[PDB]
Amino acid sequence: TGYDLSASTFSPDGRVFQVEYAMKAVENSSTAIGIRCKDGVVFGVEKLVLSKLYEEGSNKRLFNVDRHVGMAVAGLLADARSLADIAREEASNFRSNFGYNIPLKHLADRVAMYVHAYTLYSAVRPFGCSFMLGSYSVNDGAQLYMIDPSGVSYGYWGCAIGKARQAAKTEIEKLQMKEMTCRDVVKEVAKIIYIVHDEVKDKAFELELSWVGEITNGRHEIVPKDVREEAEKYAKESLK
Amino acid sequence: NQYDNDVTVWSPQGRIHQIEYAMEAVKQGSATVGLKSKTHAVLVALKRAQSELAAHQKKILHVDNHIGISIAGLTADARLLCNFMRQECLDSRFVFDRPLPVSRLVSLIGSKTQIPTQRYGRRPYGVGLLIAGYDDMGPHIFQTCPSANYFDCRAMSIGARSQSARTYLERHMSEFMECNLNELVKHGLRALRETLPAEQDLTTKNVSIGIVGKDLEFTIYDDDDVSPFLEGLEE
Amino acid sequence: SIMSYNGGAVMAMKGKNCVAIAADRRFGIQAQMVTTDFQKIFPMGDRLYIGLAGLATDVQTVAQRLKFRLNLYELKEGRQIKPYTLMSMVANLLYEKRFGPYYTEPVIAGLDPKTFKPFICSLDLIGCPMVTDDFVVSGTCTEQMYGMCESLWEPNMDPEHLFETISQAMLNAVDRDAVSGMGVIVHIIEKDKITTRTLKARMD
Amino acid sequence: YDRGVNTFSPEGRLFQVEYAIEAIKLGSTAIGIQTSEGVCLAVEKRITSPLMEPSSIEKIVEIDAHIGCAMSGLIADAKTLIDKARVETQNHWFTYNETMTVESVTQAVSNLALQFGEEDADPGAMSRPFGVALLFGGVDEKGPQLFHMDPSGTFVQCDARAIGSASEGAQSSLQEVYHKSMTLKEAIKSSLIILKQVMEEKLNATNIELATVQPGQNFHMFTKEELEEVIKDI
Amino acid sequence: SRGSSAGFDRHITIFSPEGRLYQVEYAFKAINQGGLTSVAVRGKDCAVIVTQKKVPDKLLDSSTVTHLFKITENIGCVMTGMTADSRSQVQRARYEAANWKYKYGYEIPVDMLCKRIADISQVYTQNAEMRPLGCCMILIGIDEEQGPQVYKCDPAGYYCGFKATAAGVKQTESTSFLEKKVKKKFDWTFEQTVETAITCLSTVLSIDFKPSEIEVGVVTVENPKFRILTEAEIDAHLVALAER
Amino acid sequence: SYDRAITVFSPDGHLFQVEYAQEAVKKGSTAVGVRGKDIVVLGVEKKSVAKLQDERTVRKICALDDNVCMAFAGLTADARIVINRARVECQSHRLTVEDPVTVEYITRYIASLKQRYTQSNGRRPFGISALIVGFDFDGTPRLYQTDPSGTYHAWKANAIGRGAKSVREFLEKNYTDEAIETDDLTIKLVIKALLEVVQSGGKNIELAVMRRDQPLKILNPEEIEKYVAEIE
Amino acid sequence: MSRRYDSRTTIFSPEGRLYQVEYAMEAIGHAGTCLGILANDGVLLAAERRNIHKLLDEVFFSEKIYKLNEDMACSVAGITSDANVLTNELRLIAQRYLLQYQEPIPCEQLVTALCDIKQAYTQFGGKRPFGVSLLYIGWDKHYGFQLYQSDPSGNYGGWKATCIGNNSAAAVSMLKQDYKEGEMTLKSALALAIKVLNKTMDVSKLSAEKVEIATLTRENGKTVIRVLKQKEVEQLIKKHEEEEAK
Amino acid sequence: RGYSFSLTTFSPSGKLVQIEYALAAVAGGAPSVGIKAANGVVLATEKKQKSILYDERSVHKVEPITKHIGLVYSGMGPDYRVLVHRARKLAQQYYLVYQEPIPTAQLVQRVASVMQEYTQSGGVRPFGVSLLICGWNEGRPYLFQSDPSGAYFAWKATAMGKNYVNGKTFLEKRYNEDLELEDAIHTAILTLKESFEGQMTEDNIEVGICNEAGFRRLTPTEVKDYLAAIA
Repeated sequence: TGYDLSASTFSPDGRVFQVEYAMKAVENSSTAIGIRCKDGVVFGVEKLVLSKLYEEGSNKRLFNVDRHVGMAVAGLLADARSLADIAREEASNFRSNFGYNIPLKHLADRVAMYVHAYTLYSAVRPFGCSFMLGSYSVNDGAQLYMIDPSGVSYGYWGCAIGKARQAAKTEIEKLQMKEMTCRDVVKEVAKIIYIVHDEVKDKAFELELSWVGEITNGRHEIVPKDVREEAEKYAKESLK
Repeated sequence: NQYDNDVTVWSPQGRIHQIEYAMEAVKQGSATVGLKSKTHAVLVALKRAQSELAAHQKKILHVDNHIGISIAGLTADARLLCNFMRQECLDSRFVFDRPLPVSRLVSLIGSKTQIPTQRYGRRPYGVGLLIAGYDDMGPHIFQTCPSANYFDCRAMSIGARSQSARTYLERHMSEFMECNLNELVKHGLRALRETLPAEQDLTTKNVSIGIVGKDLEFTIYDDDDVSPFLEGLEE
Repeated sequence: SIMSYNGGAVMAMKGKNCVAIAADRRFGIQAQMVTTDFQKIFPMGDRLYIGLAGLATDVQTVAQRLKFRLNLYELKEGRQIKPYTLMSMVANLLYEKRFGPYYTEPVIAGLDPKTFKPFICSLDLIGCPMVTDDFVVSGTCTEQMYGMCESLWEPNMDPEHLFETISQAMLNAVDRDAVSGMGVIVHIIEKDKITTRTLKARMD
Repeated sequence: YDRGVNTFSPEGRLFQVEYAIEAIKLGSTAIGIQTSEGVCLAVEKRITSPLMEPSSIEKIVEIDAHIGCAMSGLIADAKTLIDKARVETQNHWFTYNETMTVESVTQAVSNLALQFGEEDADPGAMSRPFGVALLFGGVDEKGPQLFHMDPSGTFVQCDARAIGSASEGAQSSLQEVYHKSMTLKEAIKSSLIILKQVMEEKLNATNIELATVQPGQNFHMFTKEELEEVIKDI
Repeated sequence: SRGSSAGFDRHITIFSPEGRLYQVEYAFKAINQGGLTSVAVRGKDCAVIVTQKKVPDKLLDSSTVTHLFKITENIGCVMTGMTADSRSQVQRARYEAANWKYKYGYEIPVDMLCKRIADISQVYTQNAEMRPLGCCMILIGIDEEQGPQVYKCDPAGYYCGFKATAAGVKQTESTSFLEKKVKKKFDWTFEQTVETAITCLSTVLSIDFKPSEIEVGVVTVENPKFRILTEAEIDAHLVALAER
Repeated sequence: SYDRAITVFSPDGHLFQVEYAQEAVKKGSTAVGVRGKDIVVLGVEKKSVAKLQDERTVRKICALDDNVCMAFAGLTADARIVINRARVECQSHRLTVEDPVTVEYITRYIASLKQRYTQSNGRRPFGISALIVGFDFDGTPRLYQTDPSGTYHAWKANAIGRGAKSVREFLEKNYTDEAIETDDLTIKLVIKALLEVVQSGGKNIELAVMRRDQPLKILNPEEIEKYVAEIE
Repeated sequence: MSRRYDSRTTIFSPEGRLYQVEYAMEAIGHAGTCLGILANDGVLLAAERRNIHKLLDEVFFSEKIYKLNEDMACSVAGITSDANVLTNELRLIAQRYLLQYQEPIPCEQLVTALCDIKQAYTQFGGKRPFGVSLLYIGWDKHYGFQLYQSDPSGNYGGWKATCIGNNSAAAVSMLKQDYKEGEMTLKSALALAIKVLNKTMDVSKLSAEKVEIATLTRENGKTVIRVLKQKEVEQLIKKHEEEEAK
Repeated sequence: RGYSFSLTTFSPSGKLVQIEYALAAVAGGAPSVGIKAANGVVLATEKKQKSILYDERSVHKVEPITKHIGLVYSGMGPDYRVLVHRARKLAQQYYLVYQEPIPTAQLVQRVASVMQEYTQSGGVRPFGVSLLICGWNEGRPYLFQSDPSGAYFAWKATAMGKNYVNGKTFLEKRYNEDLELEDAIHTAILTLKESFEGQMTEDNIEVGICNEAGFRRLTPTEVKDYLAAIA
């Protein structure tokens, strides 16, 4: 009764509700996953098509924060486009200040701090956007960090953000991704999503994937046509 | 009832009510449509009459030579965005001396309309937009919202009873690419009539259009220039 | 320099239980006199005075700020100001102006309100506090007033001898200064009373 | 009281703007009319007592030589716009060395209608929208023009309008009697015939005021001596 | 009064009829929501932190999940509380620790780092605009004068150095065991302290922790730099629990 | 700073703060005035006189300039402000325009202040209704009235404050052209006007007059008593 | 900004009277009773003391009677906290006047300068008003002796004899009967103020510790502000106590 | 930015509601007694912990503001660190301008004026701390009490915290003049024994004195010397 009206109030049990409510904004968002392998990091996203009128590629949820850093968002996309633009300001301030590629562990900190500064006050609202950041480097290796509305950052071998999580987080555990190669991972990522995706409420989507790793020489890219077609067909053949 | 009055207050369901109520402001005003071929991109806006004696509001505004918008929402509130868009398109020709990419111009609106949704004590802009433009990557039709989320669309319809106009655009989608100047406009004109009841028809007074294409700059046809396109279309 | 525009002279010499402060009466612009009624010595309250020299604008400008800050200090505190505390006030007043300094060299003289304790001091454009057990001078004629005060001053003097000493100190030092003159006003601060005398000096 | 100034109602309209238009209904009746040869403006003074001097109440102000005005609702709020409109007209004459058209004048005052707000503002920002509705008559190279403004900031071109205490009663009978090419002298009579019935106190020379503007003649307000001949032809 | 509320006292931070502050009371409950516990024991020459480390899912990377941070080379930290608020103060503690060395030109002492942190949590208490943070910091380290130092910072702004600490879900019960061993006053060495500290958690939780179920930060006079004991070094101390 | 909307609209369109401000005027000290030929008269009644008060410092009839005076009825704390703000504008006008201040020019500026404080963020509307009087160049008397809302009018005769309704009922009947012919009957009309608000009293009535280029003149209790002596 | 927590201190009431101003006057209504009397020579201020205990030091000054300027003083009835803010403002106002004009500030000019500060807090800013209503005494080169009483709303005025604080209504009714215009002298004024208080004191016997008198006279071109010591105060009481019977 | 509106407003009865409850916080704080007698002012606060693991040398209630001034508190603990950090600056800002140590009367005047600023300026609550400021200036001791309202007094002897009513009553019957600083420390600790329950060691009680020697906090070994009930 009034304790949940602002982010500046604790419940009598200690929970901050306005932060817990911003997390439910992600629970209703579409599912996106990410995975590490020996060679690099792979992304996947379920981008729902709300109408045929929308151009293919619109509402792209995979943002490029830096050349070597990818990003995948699940939540309200209005706030996401603000984060992706602010995450670029941190990567560019790093490039300006320290003059080299921003390490992913540090980029997932500054950003997770900015997400946190909006849970303290009563003059702002918490972000409703949960997002993960993968990257690869020859001197670092496959790195994947998830950030949530509260600003908590964890590393993962694989993760599921958005609506379906416990369903997708169980399907990733079965396969052993440590010794596998990225070219064989892409085929498994699409295999997981179609298994996770079930059509009851929503209708159709567009599978989006990303390369970062040894194949791309560190530059984060979307999966090229032939490989994306090569990977998507395998998940359809393995569907049954 | 307590969650309604503020923009920065979430709900138990993770829904911001004021941003939802700002979406209702788009449904409170005249419907507009637009679509693009491989070349041209044409906006068609229905100018609403307060009465038969009073004239019609202007629903289409110039932005840059290659870019134009159709405002549906609070009228004087859309002139805040239009003044912002005109300054961004002039700063692009003043600095880079090149026409501003339409995918960039819509991204600056996503940054401008995002701040009032974030901060307390401010309201989200209650204006939806269709930005028609032409650049090196081809014509574009972009929808925006009060929620600051902008799309990339082949054809859309916003405003009162826009769902019916959206349904029409889906069926003919495959033909939109090969249409010439005249036939393309006729697709949008057929969309407006679906939004309004049969007791009202399209006239030279209440319908304004704009056209941007490969070799043609964005231009607004007011009244007498609308008649040649109106003629030749059965209702 | 700039402090030589209006000229002026201020002197203070400490006695045993008493102090004496003196200044000339001349107000003029460079080579031209205007009036002989100008006042370079201002009351800070009972048994405490302050002299001011240098540019005549800042003499009246700095003084009006002290009576501004003094009356605030004396109303807040339940006691009168100590002459030592007043030195640090005028030092802080002039130092805040460090980059646009007032042109003046305050000269403070008075008695510690405790019992008998005399105090004097002088300052600079920047307001470096300088405490002396003998005398302080400021003005364009300062060079003159050093030699006069050196020979005449003694460690302990009764009020009668302060006046005779500071009178001949100013009168002779000013006669050799072109921009100062036109009579001298001498104040005497005792424990019992205060004696003010305006000397008859050469008009020139 | 629980609902900021910028809060949207569930119907998609700002409260304070929704309430501002409710304050126009309490104003004084003002009737503009457009004609190819000029614009006529008439408004009721609403004299509240015999001791009041009618000459001091001016509800029709001259924005510029080529542009008139009218006001209804709160008269206090009108002075902020009128003094702003006069500056913008002179700013244009000063910069571009030409008379600002009636179109650009409304875009100047209409931009200030939604400037109201609380947070992230200056000391010059307003806490409420204007409670005044203006009608700008004027003549430019495009001919005589008449516009309407409400607190929402929407300027609308119009052939004629009625605002103030009764808009409905006047707008009902005004659209009828206004036909096409009808000239000024005919419009003035039709303006008073509508206005005389919609008011309460009887029509007098000093009870109401009247204004007009022509393409070849500057904005002119009829004096009492000229109005006594006009009310004679009613 | 005894719990009576007047007006808005329970929403923002202002005095109630009984004089308390309910928002700060609830910040103490935000610590127990973390679902864990932590203990920092101060020996003679050493100060040891033993943290319960929960990795429920195998997909979770163990290397990136730690409650043991490094504020500065010689000062360790363990954050018990809201994970979001934890990394908020740590990033702020590192700024205050580096700003200390940019002004005062020497590495900040542990006692004065808890003071500048607890004084910032005082700002959030008075100002009604914002809430206090819900994390409880425990710093260890060794000052070249007073030796080993173990301090604790509550969200209220009240910091006090303890001989042996506890935090999280189990505290009062975890302290009840610490009252037993500290009163006996055993000779405390690097191996004697870690064996007792790990036993303290095992007595409360009835587990007998595995090597991967904890992480142990340690600092000694011989080893002033803050170090985290590897799984191999942890298991070397776990076999001692088979003994005494 | 503190920026928040105090004055706001209502479902009925009424401004509460502006209407409640006028409620402060609705209990004032009654102030009246009339216009003669060459003369103009102001008056006010004071019921608060215990004989312990100093009548000079409580005078509610002030002077903005040589050619203009004014009165007020309402909360006296707010009048000091408007008056001290109006007197600054009178002198800044003579600095901008070498001519003196027109009676109308200073009445606008008083109204433009009562406007800005209605729409400004985190302010309060004034609770005073000021009645301004003066002679414009060529020597024509002028009488104005302001409103807490910022609306200024003109009047031949007027009354403000408590009991202003009953006073107007006397003024409207007895104000004619055959009246206000002489300076005495113009003053005798004001004293008769205050008879409606007389408590069985009137030794407390204050008056002021202005004639041609002569400055404001306040009648003492003795001069007024001679005017009271003639009734029947 | 969270309006919910905003109490709206500057808004009018439905009857057009500011709440925080009326509630401030009830805070002043229970405060220490102060009064003043203007005589032919000199003006006095009699302040009652509501804090009395064996452990109180009485270190400073008259305790609720201040000194604004060399020529002026004031008493205080209201919140003791907020009075120290006003006094520090009045002492700046008189010294800014003296800075420009190099003459003592007249009583009319100083009072109306402070009431502008009491307006800014009641009109705008949202902050609470001042709970302090003041009495003023002093002399100036023009209108002579002056006695002014302000309030938390900034409404002041001249007075020959006034009272403020607890039982201020019952005291004024006594002054109106006894006070004679032009016939009062400082010797007859002191005897008057005691008779007024002794009836309005909640504690009888009128101890010299409770009521303390401060008088202001002008002598040798200098304003003399004296606080009567407890010796002379008790002497005036005993002279008044013998006049009740003998 | 923040809240610009004052959180303290006058009640219908005419009494500030915030401050009234701020005085209810100091009533339940740590018992604090102080005495102004003869040449010194003693301040004795009872520091009562919940455990033997609490290190005493880390936290001290009695704190010096400067060499000649000292300070204790009864009330909210953290709020006390805000005044001290403000009071230590005001003593320095004074010492920079006037080049002399700040007199207690002028410090309590400026500190209590800061405690008034939070009873007006918006978006802040008043402090929950009722100060006792001991000082020695011009050979005259100073014992003042500042409360959350900002209204400072001058006391010979006073008591705070739990049973402050029972504390002052014990002071009247004991306190007198010609009372040495020695007997003051004795009479101060005797008052806490009626307040505090249980054995009182050097860790339980924290005492400090202010005199011509300056303000110093007594070390636990010295406090143990007075726990013998001698001196």
